[PDB]
This record gives sequence, C-alpha cells and structure tokens, in this order.
Amino acid sequence: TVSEAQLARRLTKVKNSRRMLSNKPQDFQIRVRVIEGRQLSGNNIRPVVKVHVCGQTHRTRIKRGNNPFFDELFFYNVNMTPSELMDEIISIRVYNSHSLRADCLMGEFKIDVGFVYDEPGHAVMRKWLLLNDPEDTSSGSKGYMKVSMFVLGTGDEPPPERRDRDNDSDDVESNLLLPAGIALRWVTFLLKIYRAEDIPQMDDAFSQTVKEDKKNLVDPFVEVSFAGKKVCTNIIEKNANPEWNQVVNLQIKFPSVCEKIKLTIYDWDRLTKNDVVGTTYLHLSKIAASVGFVPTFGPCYLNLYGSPREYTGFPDPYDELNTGKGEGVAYRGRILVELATFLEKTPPDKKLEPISNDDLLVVEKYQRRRKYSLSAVFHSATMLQDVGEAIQFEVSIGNYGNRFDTTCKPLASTTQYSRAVFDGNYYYYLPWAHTKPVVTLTSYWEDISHRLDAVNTLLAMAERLQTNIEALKSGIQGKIPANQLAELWLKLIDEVIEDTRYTLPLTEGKANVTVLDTQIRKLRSRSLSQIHEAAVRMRSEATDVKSTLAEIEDWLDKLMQLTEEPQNSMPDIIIWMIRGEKRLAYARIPAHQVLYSTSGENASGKYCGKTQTIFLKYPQEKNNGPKVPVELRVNIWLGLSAVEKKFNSFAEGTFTVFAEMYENQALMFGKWGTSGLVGRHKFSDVTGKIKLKREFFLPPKGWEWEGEWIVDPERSLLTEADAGHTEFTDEVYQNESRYPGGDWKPAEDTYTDANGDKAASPSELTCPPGWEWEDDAWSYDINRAVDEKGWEYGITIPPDHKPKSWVAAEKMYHTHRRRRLVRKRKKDQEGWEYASLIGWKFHWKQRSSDTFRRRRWRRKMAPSETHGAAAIFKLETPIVSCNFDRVYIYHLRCYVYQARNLLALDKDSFSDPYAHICFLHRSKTTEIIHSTLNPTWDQTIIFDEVEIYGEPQTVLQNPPKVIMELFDNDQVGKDEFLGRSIFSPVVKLNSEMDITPKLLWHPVMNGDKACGDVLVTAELILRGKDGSNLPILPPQRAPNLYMVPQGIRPVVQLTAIEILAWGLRNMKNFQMASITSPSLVVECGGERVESVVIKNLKKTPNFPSSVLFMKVFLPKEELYMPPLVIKVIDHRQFGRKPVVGQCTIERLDRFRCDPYAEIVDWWSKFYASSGEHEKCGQYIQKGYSKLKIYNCELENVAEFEGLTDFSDTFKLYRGKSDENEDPSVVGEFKGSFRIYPLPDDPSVPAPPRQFRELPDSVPQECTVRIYIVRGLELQPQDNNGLCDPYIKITLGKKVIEDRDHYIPNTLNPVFGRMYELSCYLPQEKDLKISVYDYDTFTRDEKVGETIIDLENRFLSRFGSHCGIPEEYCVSGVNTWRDQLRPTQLLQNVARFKGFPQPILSEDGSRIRYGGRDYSLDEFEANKILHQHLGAPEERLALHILRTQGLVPEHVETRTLHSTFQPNISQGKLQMWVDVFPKSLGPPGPPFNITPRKAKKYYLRVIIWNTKDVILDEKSITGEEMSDIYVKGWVPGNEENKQKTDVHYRSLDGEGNFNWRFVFPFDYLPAEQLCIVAKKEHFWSIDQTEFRIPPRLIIQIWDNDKFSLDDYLGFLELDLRHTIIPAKSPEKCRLDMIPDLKAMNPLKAKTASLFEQKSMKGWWPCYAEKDGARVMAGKVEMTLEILNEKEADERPAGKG
Ligand SMILES: CCCCCC(=O)OC[C@H](COP(=O)(O)OC[C@H](N)C(=O)O)OC(=O)CCCCC
Ligand SMILES: CCCCCC(=O)OC[C@H](COP(=O)(O)OC[C@H](N)C(=O)O)OC(=O)CCCCC
Ligand SMILES: [Ca+2]
Ligand SMILES: [Ca+2]
Ligand SMILES: [Ca+2]
Ligand SMILES: [Ca+2]
Ligand SMILES: [Ca+2]
Ligand SMILES: [Ca+2]
Ligand SMILES: [Ca+2]
Ligand SMILES: [Ca+2]
Ligand SMILES: [Ca+2]
Ligand SMILES: [Ca+2]
Repeated sequence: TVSEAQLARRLTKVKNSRRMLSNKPQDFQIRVRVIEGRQLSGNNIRPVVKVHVCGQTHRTRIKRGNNPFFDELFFYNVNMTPSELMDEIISIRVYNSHSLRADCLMGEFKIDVGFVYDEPGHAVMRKWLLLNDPEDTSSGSKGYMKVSMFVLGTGDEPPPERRDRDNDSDDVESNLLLPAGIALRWVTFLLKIYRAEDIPQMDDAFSQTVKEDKKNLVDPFVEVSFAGKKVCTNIIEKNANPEWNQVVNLQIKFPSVCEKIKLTIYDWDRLTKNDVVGTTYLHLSKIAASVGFVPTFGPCYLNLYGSPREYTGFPDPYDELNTGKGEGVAYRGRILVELATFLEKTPPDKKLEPISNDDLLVVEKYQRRRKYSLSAVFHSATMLQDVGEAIQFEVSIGNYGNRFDTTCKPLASTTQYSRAVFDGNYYYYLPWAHTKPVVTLTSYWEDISHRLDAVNTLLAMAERLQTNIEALKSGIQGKIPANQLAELWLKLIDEVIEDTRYTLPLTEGKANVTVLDTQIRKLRSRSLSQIHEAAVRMRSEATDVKSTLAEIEDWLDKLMQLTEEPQNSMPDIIIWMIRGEKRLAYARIPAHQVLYSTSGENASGKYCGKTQTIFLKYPQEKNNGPKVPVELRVNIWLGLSAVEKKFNSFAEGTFTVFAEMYENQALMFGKWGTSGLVGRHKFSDVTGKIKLKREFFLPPKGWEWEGEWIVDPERSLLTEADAGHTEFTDEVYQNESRYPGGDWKPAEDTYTDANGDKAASPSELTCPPGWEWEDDAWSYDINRAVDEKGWEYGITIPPDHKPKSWVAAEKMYHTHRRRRLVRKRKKDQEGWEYASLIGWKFHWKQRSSDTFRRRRWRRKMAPSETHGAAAIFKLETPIVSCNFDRVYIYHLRCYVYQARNLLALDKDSFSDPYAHICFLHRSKTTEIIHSTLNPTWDQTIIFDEVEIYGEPQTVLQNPPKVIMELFDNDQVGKDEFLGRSIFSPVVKLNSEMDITPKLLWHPVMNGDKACGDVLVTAELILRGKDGSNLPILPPQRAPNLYMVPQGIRPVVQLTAIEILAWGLRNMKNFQMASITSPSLVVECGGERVESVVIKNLKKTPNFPSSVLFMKVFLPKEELYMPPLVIKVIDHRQFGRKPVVGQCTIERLDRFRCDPYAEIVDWWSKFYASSGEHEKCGQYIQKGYSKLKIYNCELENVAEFEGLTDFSDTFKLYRGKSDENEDPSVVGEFKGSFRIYPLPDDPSVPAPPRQFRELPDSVPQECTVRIYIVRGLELQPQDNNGLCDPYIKITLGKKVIEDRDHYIPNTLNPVFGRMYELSCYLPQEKDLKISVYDYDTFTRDEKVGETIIDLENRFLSRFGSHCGIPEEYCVSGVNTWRDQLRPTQLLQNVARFKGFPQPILSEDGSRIRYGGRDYSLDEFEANKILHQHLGAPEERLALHILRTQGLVPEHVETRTLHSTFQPNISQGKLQMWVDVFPKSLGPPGPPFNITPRKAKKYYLRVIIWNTKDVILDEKSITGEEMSDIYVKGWVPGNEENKQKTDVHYRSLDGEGNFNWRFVFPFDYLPAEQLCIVAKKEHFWSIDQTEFRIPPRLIIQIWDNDKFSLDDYLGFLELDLRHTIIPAKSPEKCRLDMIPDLKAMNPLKAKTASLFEQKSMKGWWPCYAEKDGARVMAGKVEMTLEILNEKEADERPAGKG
C-alpha cells in the first residue's frame, strides 16, 4: 500500500539519524512557540493552548475569537538520553475555556520530538498543524495551529527566519507540517510474547525447604514500554520457564512514532518491590527498510544481560545492569517474541489477547534445539596485579556452563586453580607454559546459522575492505607514488568485485526462517547487487581515487549496517575469572565471532579456532580503568556437535586427559607402611574421603591408553624452572600477626613467596647457576597501596585463618601486616610427597616434622586416530589440557619514542611519566623523564627470547597485544595512572618481510576518553637457531639503554620556530601572590628559548620584545611533529622560579608556513536588512544602504578566521587534574607561531622573519561603544513564563548595569540602548555582556552571558574595531561613526598588507591601490547620490574597503551562554561593539538605535444596515423577534467593546443602526503589527506590551431586552488582508471568505486597509454548527482608517 511505503521511508529517515553516540547524560532544550490559530471550531469560543512536553505542561493566556493570536514561546529544559528524547512526544492540545467552568476539549495534535530533530535547520519553521479531536477523529479537523518547534542539543544553534511572508503566513495548504498524503491512520504493532527460559532465581528460597524444583523460584511477567505506555502480562507463579502466550497490541498514530520498544521481565513479589530480571530492546528501524517492508521480527529469542545470577538476600550492587543501563555481565535468560506491523482495525480495548492456537502450532518450528560443542584453549593470562589467591577461568554460554548452580550435574566447564608467578618486572602471569588448560562444555541452541553465515561473511568483507582502506590511507599519507596507489586501488576494487558476487544462504529448506529473514535477505541481495554494479561501473569509469574515497567510505558504513542482525538468538560466551570463590571479571565474546560454518572460512567467525586477545573488565566498569584485571588469550571454537569432527582442522597441539589415583602411607619405627591410616583410605581420591581403585578408570569411546600407569612426582620440577627470563627482580614478603589491640609479633610464616606458603629468609636466598646478584642488600617497596613504611594491613575473622584483602591504613581491628621486599638479579625424590599430617598439604621434600606421605599414580590417555582432537567433546572429573610438542622463540623490540598531552598528576603542573611495556609473560620499564607532560624517552625495549606457543602463522594472524601502561612517577606515595595504549606489533618470520616498522600515534586511553597519544611501534621477529637472523643492536647512550635506531626514528631537519610572545592575560594568583614578574619559555624537540622577563605585568601586560627565535631539529613528516610546550615562569625573590602555567599545542599544521610566500532612523536600516519588512514602508528606494546581519558571532564567521589572525588563543593550566579532565585555567597566553625549514649550512642565507609589522605593545585607552539592539528568544526566569530583562555589562573594574531601565514583561526585548565605557586594552579586554531578570522581592536570575575579546577587535587585520558601512555619509542618521576617514583606513590596510601607499588623483575620482586602479564609476552605478553623502574620494575609498574582506557594518547575533545549560543557547543578543582607541583621535557621532515610538491610529467603522440575519426562536411577545444589535471590537482591546442601538420590529433580519465605532490603537507600519499595553491582572508588577496583528472582530447579537443574551454570528477582518466586499447585498453570498476544512480551499480576493483607506460594501457574518458553516447574515460597513493628524482634521462622534 501507499501507507506502507511512506511508513518505511519515515523509518529509514529515522534510521539515518539513529547513529549518533548516545551519551547517558545530555542536556536538551526544546522551544515550542504557538503563533496563530485559524478556523477553530465552535461559536463565541475562548481558545487556550496547553503544550505538554516531557511531563511539563505550559499554558498560554486566554484569547477569544475563532482566529486567535498568541505569539508566546515556551521553554522545556530536560535532561535525558538523546535517543530517549526522540521517542518522547510533544502533545499540543487546544481547549475552549470558560469563566466559571472547566475547560472543554476542542482539539489535539501529537508530534514527536524526532521529526523536529531530523528536520533540516534542526527544527521546523512556522508550519501549520492539522488539529483533530482524539475521540471524534472521524468527523474531520477541528482547527489549525501555526507552530514553530525547535530542538537545541549540546552545541546546536537555531536558524534564522527568511522574510516570513513570501511562502509563509498565508495559503496554509502549502505550509502543512504533514501533507495530505500522510494519513492519520493508526499503526498497530502485534508484539507477541510466547515464553521464556533460564530465568534466574530471585526468591528467598527458605520457605521451600520446609516442604521437605529449586531453580523455579521466580514469578516472571513482561512489562513493555512503548511511547510512554506500559502494558504488563499475567503472572506465572513459581516457574522459571513461563508459558505466557499473550499478544500485546501496541498502538501509535502516524504523526507520532516511537522507535525503542523496551521489554523488561520483572519478578513479581508479594511484599517487597518487583525485582528486575533483564531488559532487551527492539529497534524498529533495524527491522525495517525502504520495495521496502514494514517492521517484522521473530519468532526469535532475545538474550537478556545484567547482574550475575547468584541470588543474594542483600541488594545486588550490579542491579543497575538489569535495567538495560550498562552492557550487562551475565546471562539472565531469554524471551521468545514476535512482531508484526498492521495499519488498520485499531483495537480500542483489547490491549491484551491470548495467542491463537495456529500461532502456537507455527511457533514450534522456531523452538527446535540443536546440540552445540564449544572448546576453549587458554593460551596466556598475563598482566595480573596480585598473587594472593588462586585464579580460575570459567567458560559459559547461556546458562550452560555455570559452575555455581550445583543443583544439576557439573559440566566440567572450568579450569583448575592456577597461582600466578612474577614476571620479573611489574606484573604477574599464570604459568601455563606448554600445557594450556582446555575447557569443554555442551549447550543447546537453535540452529540460526542461515543468519550468522551471512553476518560473518559480510563482516569479513567489511574487515578486508577496512584493511585495504587503511593501506590506501597509509599510501596517501606517506606520499607513496601514483603507480603504487593505482595498483592498490585496482586491487581494492578487484577485492570488492570478487567479494560482492557472494550469494547469501538460501532460506528454502530451513525451518528457522522468519519473515524478517526473507526481507533481510532481499535487502542484502539488493545492496550487494548495487555495490557490485557500482564497482564494475567505477572500475571502468573513474580514474581519480581521492574522489572515489568518499564513496568507498560510504560503502564501508553500508557494509557495517548490513551486518546488523536483530535476530541473533545465540547468547554471548561469557568468560569469568574466579579468584577464590568470587566472580571477579568478565568478557562477552559474541557467539557469531567464533561459530564454525561448513559453508566456508568466511562464513565462520573472525576468531573461530583462532587465539583472540580479550581484555576482561570489572562488572560495572564501562572501560578499562587504572587496573586491567587480566589480559586473556584464548582459542575459542564453537560449532554444531554433528560437525565437531571438523574441529581437527582448527586444533593445534595434542589434547591430553589424565586419570589420577592416590595411595597414602604413614611412618612408624623408621619404616613406611600402611598402618595408622585413620579417617583416610589407603586407596582414595584427591581429598582422601572417597575410596577409589586403579581399575575404576577406563577410557570412553574415542580415547585410548598411551603408555602404562606411572608414578608422577615431577610436578614440582616441570613448572617452567624459572627459565623464561634473563633479568628478574625477586620478591620476598614478610608477614606478622597480632591480637586485636595487642602488640605486633612475627608469625609462624614470617616470610612468604609466590607459592602462598612459608619460605626461606632473604639472607638465605642464593642465585641459580648462570645467575648473579646485582645488589647485595634488600630494600622495601613504596610503590604500592601501602603507607610510608611499606606496610599494608588486613583483618581475620574466624573460621578464616588468613586475610583475603589488604588496605593502606592501620586500624584497631587489623590483625595482620605485610611488607614487600625486592632485590634485582642479572643473567627426597623417591616418588612421594611428604606432610606432617594425614590429608594435609603435601610438600616436595620431607621436612623435620613430616610423618605421612602420598604419591600420584597417573596414566596418560591419548585420542584415537578414528576421532582425532574431537574426542574431547565425547567425554560427557576429567581434566583436558592441550600439550604443544615444540616451542617457538621470538624477539620483540618496542620503539617507544615520545608521548604528547599526558595528564598533569603533580602539584607543580607536570608529571614524571614512564612506561610499563608488557607483552605476554615479559615486562620491562622505560626510564622516567622528569617534569614534563610531553616526554621523549627515545628508547628501544628489547624482550629477548619470548616463548610463544602455536604455529608462527597463528601469531601472524592474531599477534599478542603489546600493552603499555603510562604512570606518573612520584617520590613519595604510589605512582598514579596516566593511561594505557594497546597496539599490535608487526610480525616477521623470515628475511623476505624485512620492511622498516613505522611509528604510529596510538591513543593513551584513561577512563573513557583519550588523554593523549604515544608515538610507538613494535616488531616481533621469529628467532631461528640463534640470533643471526635478528638485526643489529641499536646504539646505547647509556648501559642497557638502547636508542631508537635510524630507520625507525623520524628523519630530522634543521627548521626555525618563531614565537610571537605577545602577552599574558588573566594571570591568576599563584601561592596567594600576584604574577608580578612573568616570563615565557617555549620548548620543542629538547631545545628551549626564553623570552625577556616582564618587570611588571600589571603596568605592562605585553612583552618588551615580542619575537623569539630558536633553531630545532624537527621531523620532516607532519604526522611525526612533536608537541610545542609553553611554560610560564614567575621570577620572584631569593632566586625562586616556579611554573605558574603550562599548555600543550599539538595541532602544529596551522603554524607551518612558506617563508618566501516615512521618517528615517537606524531601525529603517535594521528592518530592511532583515528582509521581513520589505514592500511596506521600505526606504531602500531613496538610495540608502543596508547592514550585514550575522546569525552567529563575529568570531564564528569563517571570513574573519575567528579574529585571531594576529595572535591565537591558548589557555594555560596548573596543578593536578582530577578525574582526568582538563586542569584549572589559571591564565592565557596570546601568540602565534611560524615554523619553516632552514638550510643546513650558512652558505645559503636565512629565510626572512615572519613577524615584521608588529603594532605597539604599550597599553592604549579605548572608548568602547556597545550598541545593544534587541534580544531574541531568551530563557524565561519567572513563574509566568516571562522575563523582565535588563543589561549588566562588566568590563574590567567598571561595571555598568541598567536595572533602573529594565524592559517589563517581554521575552523578545527591544533594548536599543548605548553603554559607553573607557577601558585600557589589553588589561581590560574581557568585555562581559550579561542579561539579567529583574525581580522585585527576590534575587535576580542570569539569563545569559557572553565574552568579547576587545583586543581581538582592536588588533585584527580585518578591521573588526568598527564595521565599515556601504556608503559614506556625513549627515542624517547614517553619519560616519568611525574616527578615521575611509582614505585613512585604506592607508592603514595598504601599509598593513605590504602594498605601497595609495595616491589621490588630481580630481579625487581615482585612487591607485594594491597594484590595481579603481574608478568612481565602478561602484556608484545603480544608486542614488542623495544629499547625505560626503566626499566622493572618501566614498570610493570606502568602496575599495568593502572588497578587501574587512568586517562590514554588522549586527552579530551573539549566543547567551550560562551554567544552567553549558553549551546550549539560553537566548540570543543581536548587538555590536565598536572599539575606538584614543591614539588616532576621537570617534564620530554615534548611532541612535533608540526604538521608535508607535504612531497613533484611529480605526472607524460605521454599521448602516443588516439583512437576512437568523431570526430568534421566541421572545417575550411570542414571535420571531430577533432584536438585532451589532457589537464589535479590535482584539487586544477587549475592554473597549462598543455596541450599536437595538433595532426593533425585525422579522426578516432587517436592521438599521447608523451607529459609528471608534477604536484607537498604536501601530508600527514597518513591522506590520500593532501594540496594546495592559496589565495581566490587578496584582501584576508592571505592564506588558502585546505584539498582535491588526484585525477587527465583529459579532451579530440578539438583544433580548427582557431575556438572556443570545449569539447570532461573527465576522473577522485582518486589516492587512481585508476581503473585497460586494457592492450589493444580493451579490454577497456564502464562501467568498476563505474556507479551510469544509471544502477544497480557494484563496480570497484581499486588499490592505492601510494602503486602500476606505471603501463601502457588504460583508457576510457566519456561525458554524454540526461541522458546517451557515450564513448568519450580512452587514453593511464603510471601513476607514486614519492617522493622528487626519483624525484631528475631522472629528467623529458616537464613539
Ligand atoms: C535467610 C533468608 C531470609 C529472607 C527473609 C525475607 O523475607 O527476605 C525477603 C528479602 C529478599 O526478597 P527479595 O525478593 O527482595 O530478593 C530479591 C533480591 N533483593 C534481589 O535484588 O535480587 O530479604 C531481605 O530483604 C533481607 C534478606 C537478608 C538475608 C540475610
Ligand atoms: C503564578 C503565581 C503564583 C503565586 C505567586 C508566587 O508563588 O510567586 C512566586 C514568585 C517567585 O519569584 P520569581 O517570579 O522571581 O520566580 C523565579 C523563578 N521561580 C526562577 O526560575 O528562579 O514570586 C515570589 O516569590 C514573590 C514573593 C513576594 C512576597 C512579598
Ligand atoms: Ca523476589
Ligand atoms: Ca518473586
Ligand atoms: Ca524483591
Ligand atoms: Ca603525582
Ligand atoms: Ca610525579
Ligand atoms: Ca525571576
Ligand atoms: Ca522577573
Ligand atoms: Ca527571582
Ligand atoms: Ca433570543
Ligand atoms: Ca430576540
């Protein structure tokens, strides 16, 4: 249907804006202005409009008449998610008010905020609404509502108007918000709920143990939120697998749509609050496209994610994850839903229905389970932070694989407990080595492989395309020549051509195919055909690749939106690290990324059978913070169990399972024997409580025995033998214990190690052979979470014996203390383990007190040849571990060159950064660069002999991440976190790939924002038999300290940096003293230049010498350019020179340069330039000129470069920046830089200096004239929605406020006032202009604030100190206000631009300028030289000055910023500032911008006769006596209602009055509307000026001298669009007045009463009933209007 395609078009227009990044807090402001009502229903109504936006309802005050006018603007300040605001509704609803009764409903229109947010201009511009009654929508429209609604986000601005009458304010059929093609039909989404499964326990579970099934302790129901309405299903009592089967009939109207269906399962509770199970969403644009199709979805499961499944009686701290906020860390069950979009049948009361039985029969084919086998090979778990407890890894997909719900059979889906060992430098790692732990588990999910094959293939397409675009971007960035770019682009387009002929998998023959599957396959086929055809067109058409790069970037995002799959029913694989018995960290791998497909490798996942690197996160961290818990590399292979034999091609190594059998003995009389075993069996298990036998273990199907039963005492020796490192810092801990409140003493375990038990003293430590000590003494560590003495404290509570956590402070309840000691380094076995007690912890050697022993009696099982490595899935405790038969030796070199924009984490505004370079089980620390935020380490970090297991091609495909953690070194305390950069090294395996690695700026991520960048690269060379294939060692500037080699280091060249040290502004006090003697230091590339010291900053705010010069070596590449460092030093007594300010400038590309390169006043001028005033009282025809209205700031006009062309803006900072934001702005340095290369030898002369034409740096007194014109759409600061604004201007030490001349009760104030001050630039450059709300009995509110750099106005080359007008006048209201004549300004710009001095001709009609010649006739054409013009030479010299790109005479619209919403408009201030420095003379006469007074007007009407008025029903006399009397008034002046005398003996509508009405009113002919001033009520503080259009509403009325007043009709005349009357009453008939809703609208003949002053004719009055208009009669008028003097010329009576 036609409604289907336009709904799909609306949903795709929704789709192309649902891609902005959703900040969870975001301030928003919505301006809803109502303007004018038209054709409102009813008779003699009193219309009112109530607008409800986001729960806040505003209210315009009462008007009367069926065509009202309000012109009141409403503000809505909300704070919510930006995606949530586009689903909220704006409900503007019209009532008919009454004096003594409640308001009755008269109309309604609901439009969502989304439509006014995708609308161009970020808003809608005065569109008309189709008001309809919500319960009476079948009877047609009830009126029209001209509204203009706005959306202002953070950083957004509103657009200006454009002339407001040419296609606006009339013939409203061309100005609908929704045209006639958009129906008002309902859209009904049949959002069906079928069932749910695996819902976690949310009940107390103690009442069920009384009964003498425990997983079913939840009472779920579905709550669905959609456009604010909430529908809840029935409650299923005590069932974790509920069977709701209920349709939910969501309903919206076509004007107001909602995108985000929110499904939230809640656990119903009888007493307490309803718990949250999980929250998943439907996005309607993701399930729709535009040929196109409606939203369709399901039947498919949606997985819920949230809090961990462990039930606690206490409130779970991760319950915020259950509401959909955050990503969610654990599987919360899943719900089977369906969606269908219908457009008819609008079900009013059956919101909840049962599912029909045929739909239950259909849904069974989407519920079929398939067996899935998942394996995970844990390769390396490094970057650990503690050693206190053993670490386990659990793999679970869905509810399958949870190791805590022990009510069912455990699936053996977790590793065993591995205790980390120190890597020698900073971190820890689990010592897996050649024995990787393998986790195998079996789940059951629906076979939805027809979706995930397509998802994986299009994702592989997008990844190949992204790799080729990264190669092409490196090609264009590196200036690689054109033939290589042509070859790479041809390879790229060949990749696109070869890829996009891929056919999507067929939906035929598969039970799980939905309607959305067919529509998605059709859309994907159409998109792939379009991409393939456009690629085969462009491969033969296009030649330039930079033009096609933009289309290719669109193709990449098109491929990204093609991989979106809302029907991904496979839950994510969640890997949990369990330290002890507690959940610690999580990672969610999507199941499609590891799912195996038989359709090919592209249809399989990206990391299917490959060792991916994942960083775990803490359960409520949005990003990685100071501590990453563990970096985990794991080879995850998920697949169907029917094709699990294909796992053999992905498996590496040999999988190995061990049977274990334990025999115990004891010692008496010097001989070991079987006596004395009490409580533990002779043959038993690992715990000794369960008796086992050697014959109890037999291999299952697919396994076989390898070897014989052997003793295994070699577990102690084979734990890597500490041979993986050459430099190692050993660590020995010390432990003490005490009573609570007692004295400290050493414990029985006085010294511990990484084994978690007792060890030898530090004096007894000896090096192994091949090792030696670096230092002969130990030392304690301060760089941890400890106090100044290196001690941390813990508390023990029984029955626990040892602490589980430590803190840095000592309390009276702490019973343990621990200290870490470090020392650096360079370069029996009878088959039994012995312990002191039976069933105790056995040790590798017999101690003095050991009297019991045991041994391990184990046999190896190998997989058979008939099964391969797939036998690990057929075991279903067994332990499966993959053993690698060989090791590969690598060699990693990290070239850490420099860093930029690091955080200031010291009190002296800098840091001491160093880098922990970590790569698997190896780590090394770079040196510390002191007192900088932009270090240059210039260092190479070499990890010789790194053992990485697996084939070298798997390390080529998925290299391990090199993770660098930057830290601010502190001499005391703990070193603070700067950030973390994660990047991959380039991999080399032989000599044919020996290209030089390229340094790249990788981000230093702290929190969720990039706190700087680091220039670093790495390479990982595969070592052969020895180090011969490795490259040579880099040169050393220090022992064991390698320099970055010549190939990797950027090539430096000699280049000059010129610094314009102009001056310092707003220097705040440092150490409670003013900055009296500052200086500037500019450092770049290790070489600094220092300016002269200012003797007094208050007396002279500018440096005496403004030019600085330094020769530095900087890289030739613009990417490799180091940051520019500015430090402001303060010179104080006793030689003290602290740093009081610092800024980092990294965007140095803007600094590179080629060194060899009827009455007329000002409001007539203002209204003519706006364009809304024209062709009505215009003054352009007299030959005058206009001005340039800027819709933004003058510093936001791109023609003037932000007015920083002389010297830019750099804020200075100081001190530690908490919560990784920018530090406090304690000053400002003003200056600019010019960087240009230099010759290497002095034989070539130096390039010329770039700063030669500097102005004088002394302070100058300036006369600042601030002309403030008007304010536009200010934020209301009163309870009535209005404001009483005035102007408060602060300028240095002079503050001028105008509270005595405030403008009462306006949101659009006409200020029109001058505020002249004298300020000394640049000490008082901070011109702050603020608007303030007057309040009589309470505090004032700040409407807005803006800052103008007056020194930018003074010192710019664009002449922004005074805007040049288009004409040079010497009289009138357009008199030249600048101090300097246009000849002098032309001379100034000529000597500024390097042009020679301009020459006046012998007659003044030519001036030579800038190598060209100018004539008077070139600019004076098509203009009238009236009497106010000045000299012709100054005229043409001003005419030259307009073509120079200077600032014209302007009224800039400055944004009013406030702290209430920081980067959002709180109003606007049309104004301008002229700066007049006193050095070049006094300025001219100022402009008079005083607002013009409204001239008096007298409207006179005369009512001659009436005809065919509706007769009365029954009077006192008992006839058809309609006592006709005619009353009429100008609206706005309802207190001046005038009525005629009562006519009598009327039985046919005939009346005779000859009674005259007079209404005076104040009018502006320019703005074409009038003002009436009256108070709001008797207790209002001041009068309000109402700006309404001129019109005249006159109603026929039945007198009823002895009865009640009865209405007859009404008639309206807009005085600018007065309809042409008929010359005779019989020619007057119905519907020459405009009709808008009853029949197909036609424009009426109109003429202005102001232009055509008087005419006589007949006008029809009408009344409306039953939705139709009837003729209520005719009235004879002579409508005349006069001004004041014409009214005084001829007085009139009877009024
Ligand atoms: C022995 C248990 C007696 C339990 C007796 C009892 O009446 O418990 C009711 C509640 C738990 O019930 P909820 O449905 O709120 O749990 C839902 C859960 N809060 C959630 O957010 O998931 O317990 C407490 O408030 C305090 C329990 C303190 C238990 C020490
Ligand atoms: C609708 C009328 C209700 C009845 C009157 C009523 O409650 O008025 C409230 C206002 C609040 O003052 P503002 O108008 O500045 O509101 C400021 C604004 N809220 C803001 O955003 O800051 O006036 C007083 O309190 C004056 C008390 C004088 C006592 C002598
Ligand atoms: Ca509960
Ligand atoms: Ca419950
Ligand atoms: Ca509860
Ligand atoms: Ca610090
Ligand atoms: Ca420090
Ligand atoms: Ca106020
Ligand atoms: Ca006020
Ligand atoms: Ca107030
Ligand atoms: Ca009557
Ligand atoms: Ca009557």
